[PDB]
Amino acid sequence: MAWPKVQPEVNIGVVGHVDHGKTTLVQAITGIWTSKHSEELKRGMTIKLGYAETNIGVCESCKKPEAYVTEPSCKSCGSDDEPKFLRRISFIDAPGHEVLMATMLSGAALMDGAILVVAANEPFPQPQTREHFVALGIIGVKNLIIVQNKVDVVSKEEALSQYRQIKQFTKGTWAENVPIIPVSALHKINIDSLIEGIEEYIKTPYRDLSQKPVMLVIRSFDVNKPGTQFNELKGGVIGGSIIQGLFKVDQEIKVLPGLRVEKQGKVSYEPIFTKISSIRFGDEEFKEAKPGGLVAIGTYLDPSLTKADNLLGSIITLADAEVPVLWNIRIKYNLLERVVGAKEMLKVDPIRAKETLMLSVGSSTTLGIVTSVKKDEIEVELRRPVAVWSNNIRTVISRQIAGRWRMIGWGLVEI
Amino acid sequence: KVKMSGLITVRTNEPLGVEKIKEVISKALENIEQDYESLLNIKIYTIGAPRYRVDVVGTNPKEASEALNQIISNLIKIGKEENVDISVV
RNA sequence: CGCGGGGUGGAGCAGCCUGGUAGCUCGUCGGGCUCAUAACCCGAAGAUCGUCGGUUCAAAUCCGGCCCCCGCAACCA
Ligand SMILES: Nc1nc2c(ncn2[C@@H]2O[C@H](COP(=O)(O)OP(=O)(O)NP(=O)(O)O)[C@@H](O)[C@H]2O)c(=O)[nH]1
Ligand code: MET
Repeated sequence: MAWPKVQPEVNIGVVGHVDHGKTTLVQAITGIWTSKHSEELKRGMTIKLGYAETNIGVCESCKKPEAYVTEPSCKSCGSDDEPKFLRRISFIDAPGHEVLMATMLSGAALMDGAILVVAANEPFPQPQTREHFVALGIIGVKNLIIVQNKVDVVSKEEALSQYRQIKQFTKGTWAENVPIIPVSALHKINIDSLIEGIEEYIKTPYRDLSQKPVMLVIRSFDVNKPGTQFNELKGGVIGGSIIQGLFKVDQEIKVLPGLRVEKQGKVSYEPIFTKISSIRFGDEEFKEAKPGGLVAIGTYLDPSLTKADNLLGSIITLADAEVPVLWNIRIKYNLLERVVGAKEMLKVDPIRAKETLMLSVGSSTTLGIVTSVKKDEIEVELRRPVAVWSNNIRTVISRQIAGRWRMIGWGLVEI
Repeated sequence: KVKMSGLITVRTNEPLGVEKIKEVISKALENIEQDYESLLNIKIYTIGAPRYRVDVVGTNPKEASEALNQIISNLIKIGKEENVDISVV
């Protein structure tokens, strides 16, 4: 007899390179046939974090290795006595593409220890695949459990095939053992193999909330320009999506950074500070700021300043060392074994005197001057004003060839 | 029934100014519409720049300019009070 | 009255408040180095701002009607 109920926290999502079998995974076990069927929802835009409560259950008679499921009991091993439940959990997810990759991080909000679905049909290098590894890999989810999806029928060598290169990839580096699971989400054939591979979870213990994080803002439209009438001004609320932990209703006390406002030779970008009136959750709003797609946080704006994508790369940090031009930059780097540009595999030059590289902190990419060669550390000056919070950080670093750009590796600044 | 040129450049200094406009909406702006009779609406709309073409629409043609001018004068008076510079070039 | 970047020499552009000089980072023939040059020495080159009417002392810059692209844009084989 089992009916205890204990510790149903820590939800888990699935992301990857575009159409890697994510949506079908978050919907993988839901309904039967009548109504409540297929996948996703009526709106394909990023939205609706949780799938809420997910049935995860098993039987007694039928054996453990090959058996776990949502739909009541099992008609495969027969029906005699009531089945046993596992736990109460949601299923989250986030989109990504050339444009939408960022959502990954924020989509990891309700997603702790996401389950990872790699490809089978598509080959390993893809822009947002390695982008997925070198970006997401630092987010703190080692609970990623690799699941090869997207394979229907071929000469059956395909399975172990998708196992090979992955066997070469991880485990010889950061991110210790990650389970790799063969499945077809396509045809609903072979799902039990995805649960029998996924049941494991990562080691590190963590807490609930009350810390010092920073959310980043996201997409929203710039509401009707004054052309009708000066009316239709609620301020033009615009809003973002959270990544790390939180507290309460309070969101924006400070808009960091802010407008150039010109001023002679050296121009500083000056921030604007306000308390929160709005915070849109959806068709109707919320008290706190919910991640996903279009959200609208109270910002009082005549339809000018909002800069509908005139100034891209929405940037948000907290506090500052307080001076509109503050430049001292000491970075201990790492980079990579070899350099990674466009498709090319040939090496690119090491450290030379006064070379220029992209020092990009957050959603800004700022001109930076690698200058002093410290050996494996460097000093890199910036132009446009920006504020880092702590030594912990990941600097995105690129290379200059004829108006073009190539990302060459990583480093971290130490304050 | 004549549309007008009506394009000026306004500026307001304070950060609360964004809301202060609604404060003095609750206080200042009233009755200017009914200063005359038989109009449609009142509007302030950008030239795609910090310049705004405004609008006052009615059947009586000439008064347009008159009224138009008055609306400008508002910010002017507001300027003589609230530090609001309606000045274009 | 919910559509968003745009197109100011063949890659990115704060051009449309400052009504009529025009490139930061591209590609090329002619000289190139009594040491190899993707680091550059000589920016030679050629001006329809994509249709348009109007306004016009002229149009790179406007209201509208025509638009071919990317659209929900950062750790981009
Ligand atoms: N290239 C490719 N697409 C496939 C394959 N099997 C299914 N699809 C497509 O996957 C689509 C569903 O995409 P979607 O589920 O939104 O993507 P996803 O797989 O969840 N990942 P994400 O949404 O995050 O990109 C369907 O239109 C279906 O045709 C396959 O083997 N190869
Ligand atoms: C593509 O060029 C690729 N080598 C970049 C990441 S390594 C999989």
